[PDB]
Amino acid sequence: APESWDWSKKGVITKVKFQGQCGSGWAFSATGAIEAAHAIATGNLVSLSEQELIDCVDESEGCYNGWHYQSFEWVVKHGGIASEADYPYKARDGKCKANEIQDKVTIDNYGVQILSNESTESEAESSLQSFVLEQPISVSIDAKDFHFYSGGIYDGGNCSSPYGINHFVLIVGYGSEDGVDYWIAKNSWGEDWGIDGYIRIQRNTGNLLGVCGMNYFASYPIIEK
Ligand SMILES: *[C@@H]1O[C@H](CO)[C@@H](O[C@@H]2O[C@H](CO)[C@@H](O)[C@H](O)[C@H]2NC(C)=O)[C@H](O[C@@H]2O[C@@H](C)[C@@H](O)[C@@H](O)[C@@H]2O)[C@H]1NC(C)=O
Repeated sequence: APESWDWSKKGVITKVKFQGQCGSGWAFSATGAIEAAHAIATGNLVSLSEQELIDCVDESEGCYNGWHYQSFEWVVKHGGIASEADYPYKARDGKCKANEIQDKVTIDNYGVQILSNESTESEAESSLQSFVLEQPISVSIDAKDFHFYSGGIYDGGNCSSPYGINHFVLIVGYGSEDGVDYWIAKNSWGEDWGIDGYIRIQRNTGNLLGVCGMNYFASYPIIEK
């Protein structure tokens, strides 16, 4: 395995998007992962629709909150996801128009990993790095400090147990700086936020659940080449 890896430099990651005043991080983390997995498997990178997920994933709650795995499940069940162009983002709840969509990007399946008190940090870090090398993954996280972030490696700051799940980000890679390891995470708050729209999250901090609970629930779309 590489000492560092960044899918955002491999031509499989779309530009950083802006979710606005809508708690749809779950949807952006999901489209971001599908966009990457699709590009990695087919060689074609195309921006996908967060709005379709917001309006159609009945198990989630649109702009209030939702889930990455429920989005992937919905995509498998409905033959694919619409493009950003064909199903524009409205930043608010809307009527599901999936039946009116012609072109769709499909996924073969999806994976999920929910940590239990039986796992160790080493195993958590190992499995996650393993998934990331195959394709970007979505993770739930407590983004309480995100509006304070401007750059550098975020170490968890004000996060503490219990970690709330109020946001999702896309882990596209990892690296290390001066002996400090970190994940490269794509956010959906515009390119002006953080490091060109991304945030470096410290890893191997010692807590099984990771920084702000990011190790807790990973989920990703699966697509064969
Ligand atoms: C943890 O919470 C602290 C209190 O809310 C954060 O500090 C506050 O950050 C604000 C935005 O940067 C700033 O306007 C406040 O003055 C400051 N509060 C105090 C009393 O310092 C803290 O943010 C980090 O630390 C502060 C001091 C600044 O350097 C921020 O830029 C840092 O992000 C939070 N910890 C984090 C976000 O890691």
